Amino acid sequence: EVQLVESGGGLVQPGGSLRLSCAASGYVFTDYGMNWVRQAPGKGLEWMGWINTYIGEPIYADSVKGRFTFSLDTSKSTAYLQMNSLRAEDTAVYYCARGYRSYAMDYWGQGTLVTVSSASTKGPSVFPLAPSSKSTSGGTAALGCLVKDYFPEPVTVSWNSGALTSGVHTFPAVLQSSGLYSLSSVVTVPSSSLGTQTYICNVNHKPSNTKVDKKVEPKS
Amino acid sequence: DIQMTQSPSSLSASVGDRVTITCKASQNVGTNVAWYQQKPGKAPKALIYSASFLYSGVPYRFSGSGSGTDFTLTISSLQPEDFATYYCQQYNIYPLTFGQGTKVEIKRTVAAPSVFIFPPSDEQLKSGTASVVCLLNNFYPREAKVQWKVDNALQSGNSQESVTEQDSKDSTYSLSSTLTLSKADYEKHKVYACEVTHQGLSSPVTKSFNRGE
Repeated sequence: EVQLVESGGGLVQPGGSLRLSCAASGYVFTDYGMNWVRQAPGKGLEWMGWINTYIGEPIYADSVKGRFTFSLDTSKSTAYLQMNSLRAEDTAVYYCARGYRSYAMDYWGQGTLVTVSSASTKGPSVFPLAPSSKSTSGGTAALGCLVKDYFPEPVTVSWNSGALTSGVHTFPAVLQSSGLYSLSSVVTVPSSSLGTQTYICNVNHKPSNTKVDKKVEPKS
Repeated sequence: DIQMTQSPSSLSASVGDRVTITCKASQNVGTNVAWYQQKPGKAPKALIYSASFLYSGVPYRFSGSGSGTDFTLTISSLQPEDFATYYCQQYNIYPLTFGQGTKVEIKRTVAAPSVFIFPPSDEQLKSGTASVVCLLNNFYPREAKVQWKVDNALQSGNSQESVTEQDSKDSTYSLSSTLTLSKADYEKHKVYACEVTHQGLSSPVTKSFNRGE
């Protein structure tokens, strides 16, 4: 199947540059061009330009012409977006999207978040949200992980290395007055499983290279 | 540039409803219009090209119509998984431009939240801070009020809320409210209480604990 995988995003200082990569598979890379589109948090989609993948000729939206540039490595079936002299306003999710010149975009990459900030990266602390000792016998219990004080977004959270997906809610992060993010991830399970089934939240904060497995159990 | 204007900005409809959203172009764009579906945290998915043709794999309940300046997207029988923001886009001429999107929410029967409260862990307390978490799970509609009291003192300004996006299967929401205090402050008080008000509750539900018990 057609797949577009973006990387190279993350934290960058104001005035700095990043070079995003969009690695394509599952089709002949040079049979379609590539678009770049961005989406600032909570806002709409903004087309930045298109590149001819057969000869490497780029077309830019006037808004980013000169400051952003497109390039290729056909031998790697990869398109790049170098974004320069960045400012806070450039903070956004950046997508590559396959397509012909002046046409619809039929496949999109997963998107990569670029955060333009002078603040330093910070990995999360992970604390248990321990299931209540008053959980209903034969009933349902809630437990979770508090993933606190990290920067920038994003963090990923899974449970039991992905074996546990049913009943999971990983909340949108909230920016604290400290300038750091925090979220909880919770899951509901049978009360009867508490103390028997192991529950581990797997937290990965790539910008700080912080991976934590936190076991959550009833408190004694 | 060509401006694309979508209406309404958001709509709510029940499972099985037929739903139509509109997109107006500021200039003639022929039928050079596409529609995309974007679910929370995901990349847009292409639904429709040349105003009315479905991409392969797209469910038949999606359709599109129009030419010139007036375009529509229709869902013939809304499903819970159709919760998304829908975007139109013209490619009559560069630069490609998008509408601001229409957020489609699923209307369903009222569902009361299940409420849970979590004291701070001893681990966190060692770092000098206490977070107290109140969880409202799987409720509808989204409107809910959470009130924090510490030894009967109303807490204002030291909590933050986060709400999940509507669930793609049961169309409910969940919500966390997190109260933050210093370790010193936490240890000066006994009763920590979260009071929840919601349409599905005949009267407010309070979950509470006494510190150390």
